[PDB]
Amino acid sequence: TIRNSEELRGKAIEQLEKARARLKKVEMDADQFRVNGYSEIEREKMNLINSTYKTLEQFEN
Amino acid sequence: VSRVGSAAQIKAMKKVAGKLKLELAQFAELEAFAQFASDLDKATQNQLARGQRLRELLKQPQSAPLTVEEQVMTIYTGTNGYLDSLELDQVRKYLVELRTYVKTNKPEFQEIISSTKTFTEEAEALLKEAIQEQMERFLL
Amino acid sequence: LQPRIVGEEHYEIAQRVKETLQRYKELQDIIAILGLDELSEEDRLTVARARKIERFLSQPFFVAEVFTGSPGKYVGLAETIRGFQLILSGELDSLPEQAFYLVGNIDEATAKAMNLEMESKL
Amino acid sequence: LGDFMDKRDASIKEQLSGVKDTSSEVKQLEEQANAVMRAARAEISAALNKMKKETQ
Amino acid sequence: SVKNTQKITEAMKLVAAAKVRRAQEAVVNGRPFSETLVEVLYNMNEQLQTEDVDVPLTKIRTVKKVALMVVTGDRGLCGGFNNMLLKKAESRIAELKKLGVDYTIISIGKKGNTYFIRRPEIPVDRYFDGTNLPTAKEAQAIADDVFSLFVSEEVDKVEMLYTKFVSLVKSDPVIHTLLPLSPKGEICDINGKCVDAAEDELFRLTTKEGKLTVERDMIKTETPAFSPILEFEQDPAQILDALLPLYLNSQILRALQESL
Amino acid sequence: MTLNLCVLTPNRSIWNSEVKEIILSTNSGQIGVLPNHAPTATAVDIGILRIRLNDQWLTLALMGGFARIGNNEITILVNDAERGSDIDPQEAQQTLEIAEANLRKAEGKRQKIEANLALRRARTRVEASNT
Repeated sequence: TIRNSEELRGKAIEQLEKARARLKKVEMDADQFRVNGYSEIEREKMNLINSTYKTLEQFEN
Repeated sequence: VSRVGSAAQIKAMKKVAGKLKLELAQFAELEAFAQFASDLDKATQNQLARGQRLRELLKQPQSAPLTVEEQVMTIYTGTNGYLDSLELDQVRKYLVELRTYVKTNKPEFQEIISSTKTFTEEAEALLKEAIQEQMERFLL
Repeated sequence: LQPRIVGEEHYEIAQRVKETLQRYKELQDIIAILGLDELSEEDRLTVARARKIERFLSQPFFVAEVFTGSPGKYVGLAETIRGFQLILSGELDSLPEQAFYLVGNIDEATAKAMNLEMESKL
Repeated sequence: LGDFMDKRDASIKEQLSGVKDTSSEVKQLEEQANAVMRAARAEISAALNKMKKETQ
Repeated sequence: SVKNTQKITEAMKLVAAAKVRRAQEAVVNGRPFSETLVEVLYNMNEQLQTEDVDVPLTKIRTVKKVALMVVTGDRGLCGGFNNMLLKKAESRIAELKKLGVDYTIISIGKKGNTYFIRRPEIPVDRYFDGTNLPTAKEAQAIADDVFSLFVSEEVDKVEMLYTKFVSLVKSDPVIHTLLPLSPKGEICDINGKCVDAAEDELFRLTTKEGKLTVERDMIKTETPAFSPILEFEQDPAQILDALLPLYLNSQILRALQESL
Repeated sequence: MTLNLCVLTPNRSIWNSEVKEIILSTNSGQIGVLPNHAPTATAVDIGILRIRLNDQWLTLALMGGFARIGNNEITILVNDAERGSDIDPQEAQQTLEIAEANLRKAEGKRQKIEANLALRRARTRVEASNT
């Protein structure tokens, strides 16, 4: 009986802590992903405007 | 029919589209008696689920012609089962992202297929990394 | 009726209406055999929505005012499109079927529905 | 002796609980990390879309 | 003529669907009897708990010989339903030869009858007329045969094959072991999967999307505990002996109703 | 106010209108039920039932099974049951004669069991028809 509860508690805490550590890491991945996405969106917006200005100029031609 | 069928194609196309030509041949017959057998084992079903996705690749919007590399890349993605997970209404929106991803992030793939004109091992690997990268991005 | 010609929003609704209408036509033989209760919960709905859509398609005409007496309604292309969204999105599921019949605008059906409820209550 | 027996049994039961406690804590850590990673990705995607739409 | 044929076949399809709906209603009508019976048959086992009790229907004897009763459709023009059953019947007869334990076939329905008439290199116990709208009258003559045949030790482990109505598009034959009734009341197939008898699923046909489908859904029927002050009129072994035929009769009727 | 009866066959619930008295056969031989009866469970032999409610009491022959009787309530599980009025007596008698004739011929260890249980079946049909 003693060897069981301890193992459960050992294993259990290794696992809660591990799960929350993973949460942190993701909190990290997402955090990273959000920054990348934001930059990509800005560039894409830039894409649209730039190319449409090119299209304008061609229309003027 | 094309009488001059494959002396016409480029080397990347002949390799890539060799798979494709067969899968549609399977899928003409697996769509036959699909409702007759009607409890589809995964030997028939996954080849039938592969088939519907294969048909989606053939779909295109009017007056938006694809470059040879895109076609080679698109055919390849579909044949391998990469798009099997995706919803049928998700396939056409995915591939458009994957092509745009590849022009933007990985322009080495276009340089291989336009110069060597052969579906090189370097080229094949180079696509996969975009597919893994692109697939991960699409999910979120 | 192509999306590049009529716009994406108009095309989706038109396609959906045909599908909903098409399913109802297929289901008519089935409904007689199994009845409306025996159908599944999706097909209690696409039968009901199809009935409302059928009624919504019918409209009072300016020319027929002499013959029927009810005033006709010229209905815009936007008021048509907005109307079949509210039927197919299910936000008007509670209304009776004869509130959609011979009305012009989507608002008229709701207005007609409310008046019917008041009359029924009376 | 009775106290000694109790002490040893409690020490063992407590060890099991703590081991059970640790396992749950690690599961929570993993879940939180997974949720956080998702936020990053999804968040950025949304941002670009909204930003991409505005640029367009 | 082709247009006329199309109208006729369409009418036939509609009529068949209506008949299937009627069959579903029929199965539902007999639900109180099988719900009440399995509630009794559970509580008669949980009260019994006695080694000295042996009932003839459940009595187990060496499987020297086996009786297989074949429940086929009455008429033609129904896909491969009859062909599939007889073809599946053959595998069971073939399988017995590998074991060599002397099959015997009770055939139900006309296409099964006309099959085993023209092939005489099989024994037949009896030829039964098929029937639409099967009744407890008509399952009794099946039951009076099989029960009588089984109690005598000539045949053992009587098993029945028929098609559980699983799907419209496909309905594969399944073979169950009728006798000797399990005292737990569990009903199980020859292969070796036994469902608890308390839970069974009726088949209800509903439309999924546009198409007409069927979904077999199981509602478990809980068995309320027997009254504490309950008094058994005969003997628990004796009361149970009367009960088993009702269960066998009820089962044969469902096997045939489902096949129909 | 009274006990209530539901007799039910494997396909068809026959009698579910409620009564002041019934009296049914069983394997012990005979039993009677009156309202607020103690909870009993009897295996019922094939042979006629007699049920009295109010003015009128009538026999439907039923073909054996099980009968439990709970608080304020009877339910009878029988594999086949017929109302004795709805069977026409003479035809039932003719059937009984046929059964007897076949029994007299019928021979061998299973077969007689079938003959005997069939003649037992047939003989009880007229006994509800006459009564």
